[PDB]
Amino acid sequence: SKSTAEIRQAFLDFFHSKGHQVVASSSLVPHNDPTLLFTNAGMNQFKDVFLGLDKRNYSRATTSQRCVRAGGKHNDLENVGYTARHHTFFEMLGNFSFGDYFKLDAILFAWLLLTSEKWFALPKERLWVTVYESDDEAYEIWEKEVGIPRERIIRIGDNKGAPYASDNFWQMGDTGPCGPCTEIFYDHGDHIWGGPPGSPEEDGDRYIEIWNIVFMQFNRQADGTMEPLPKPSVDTGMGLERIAAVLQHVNSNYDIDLFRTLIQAVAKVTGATDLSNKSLRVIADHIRSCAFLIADGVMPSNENRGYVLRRIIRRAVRHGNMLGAKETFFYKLVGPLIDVMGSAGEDLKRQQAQVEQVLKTEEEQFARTLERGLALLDEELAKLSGDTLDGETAFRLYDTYGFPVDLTADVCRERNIKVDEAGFEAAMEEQRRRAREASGF
Ligand SMILES: Nc1ncnc2c1ncn2[C@@H]1O[C@H](COS(=O)(=O)NC(=O)[C@@H](N)CO)[C@@H](O)[C@H]1O
Repeated sequence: SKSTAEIRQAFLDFFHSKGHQVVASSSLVPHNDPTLLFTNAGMNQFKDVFLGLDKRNYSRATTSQRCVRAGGKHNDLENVGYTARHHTFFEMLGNFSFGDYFKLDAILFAWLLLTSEKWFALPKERLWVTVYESDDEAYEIWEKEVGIPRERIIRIGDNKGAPYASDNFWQMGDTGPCGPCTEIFYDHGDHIWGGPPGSPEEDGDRYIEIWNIVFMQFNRQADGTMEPLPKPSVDTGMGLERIAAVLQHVNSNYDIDLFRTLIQAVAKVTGATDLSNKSLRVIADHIRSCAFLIADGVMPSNENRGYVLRRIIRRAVRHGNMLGAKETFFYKLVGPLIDVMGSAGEDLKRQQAQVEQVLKTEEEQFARTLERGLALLDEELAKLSGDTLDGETAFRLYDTYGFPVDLTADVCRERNIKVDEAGFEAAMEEQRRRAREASGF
């Protein structure tokens, strides 16, 4: 089968052959978008084009965009290691129409690449589609233009409990370009638990969302109102790792060539032998987001972007501890990562030594309190009555040992114990008040 690198290139070659300008992935860190934490979609760098504020010399484009979804509007951090399909760092394969073509041709391009004998040649019978309930045009296109049997065309409304809150209405953020969308799912088969989209078991890893095609129509305002974009446009995105799994005849993202190699490297540096332990997958995921974020300029800190990076590094180190890592290990995975990323790792390779030192320093710094804090947590859990760790203890781990609350929650979750988040926040607020009282005016 095709390697991840070959699939990435084949996607771009397809759209290039269809007249799309190949554009380089943007950084994970925007210089000119105050509303955006980290790049979470291929469309981010074209935001102003969709808004009609910027015009390029091309009206259609294609990219393989590095994305991190670990905060802000789209955050999958807590899914990592619990599903076969979610990462913090991933590549989104995208095509874009800036007032060029619209619904029918967007859908045809996608179907052609996926199912043509000349291209990916996926079995059509295993593909399902969803449309926004009110999108009668998208429904008709799939039904009559493409020819998907009606039983595999699913209408989804505002299933997230609010107007425009839907798996089939995509929003860049609380503000920004958005619109109704249609998604393509691949059925991995009955050896995996799960039901089709719209079903009670839709959240399973059996029917995987491969490609989202967004019909950009509005700019969302902070108050929740929708202002029409000047020109209806197209924003699509397919997870490289998810389509690689399909094409490589495996079920999990972590079974593709890229992750198999990377997970072997994690086992090597941690001393783990069981290649099925979920901590190996978590660390493999985390090195991707951490290394690339540092390459794109993020430095560990206790505020904003730096704190998200710090949180992910420390969670990765903690997982290494659970695996029994005896020495500093996380920075050792930068080399192996560069080796599996191909051309998509160019920016990381360029700054290898720098990224390695940042990761090494951060792990060494955390090791000053990691084992001691875990010892305290074990002590508190051993005598804990109930299913919830008190907020005072969570705050003590934070304040004394530098444990972000989500790191503590992650450890506790592995033992079916919850964390009293309201209690943690109450403790933080109490300390804030003490700081105000002491500092004065
Ligand atoms: N956390 C994640 N891990 C791995 N793959 C993901 C993750 N989030 C999204 N994807 C993949 O990226 C595709 C596009 O993401 S999307 O949120 O659904 N859609 C968008 O971002 C829109 N901008 C359309 O491009 C998804 O269909 C899925 O295949």
